[PDB]
Amino acid sequence: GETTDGVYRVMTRRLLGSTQVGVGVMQEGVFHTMWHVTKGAALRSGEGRLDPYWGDVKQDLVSYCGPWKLDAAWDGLSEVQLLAVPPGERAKNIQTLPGIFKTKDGDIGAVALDYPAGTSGSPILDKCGRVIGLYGNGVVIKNGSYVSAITQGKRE
Amino acid sequence: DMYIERAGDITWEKDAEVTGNSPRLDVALDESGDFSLVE
Ligand SMILES: O=C(Nc1ccc2c(c1)CNC2)c1cc(Cl)ccc1-n1cncn1
Repeated sequence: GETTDGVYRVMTRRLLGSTQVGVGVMQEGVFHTMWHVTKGAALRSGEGRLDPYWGDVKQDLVSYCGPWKLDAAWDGLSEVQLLAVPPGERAKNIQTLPGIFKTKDGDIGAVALDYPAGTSGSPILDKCGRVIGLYGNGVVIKNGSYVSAITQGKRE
Repeated sequence: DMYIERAGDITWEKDAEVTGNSPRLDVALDESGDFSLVE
């Protein structure tokens, strides 16, 4: 169906009413979201159908119709924008300077903004508008708040 | 069955609400893609 570039809500009619389970990016005919949003299941776009193409539980990412296309990376010092698409609420840009998740395999950027679980898949942007990662996978700090990693795939 | 609805364009917006901190956290990632705090 609709393949126009942009940010999309991932909805389900399985639970009560229509519930937003997450968000995704449409770019170059490929839909990009987090694995925990869809669990790898097929998606619907009006009458059309989107089938999974690539996915990985550890990275927590999945692409639909083609290989992962997003390859921009955070520069390590600049402010980014979370284009948060919350349930029942209008899409909204929130500017922030990300922190750092230090791991045994290297350092990943991290946005410290708290949003409902249905906001998972919302894209993180650089000053050029390029998608540098997706919001939705991270940790719960001592405060009770959520700090998400800047999760980026690999472009083949 | 899950479906998608357009939510808008992907553009950087000048004069956006600047909030959030930049913490440095020690974390581990498991085989199930779940992050955890290491202390
Ligand atoms: O649930 C969330 N994220 C998540 C869920 C399931 C899985 C993963 C990440 C990766 N492996 C499977 C979440 C997402 C957002 Cl945007 C804000 C809070 C959140 N949480 C609250 N408690 C716990 N996560």
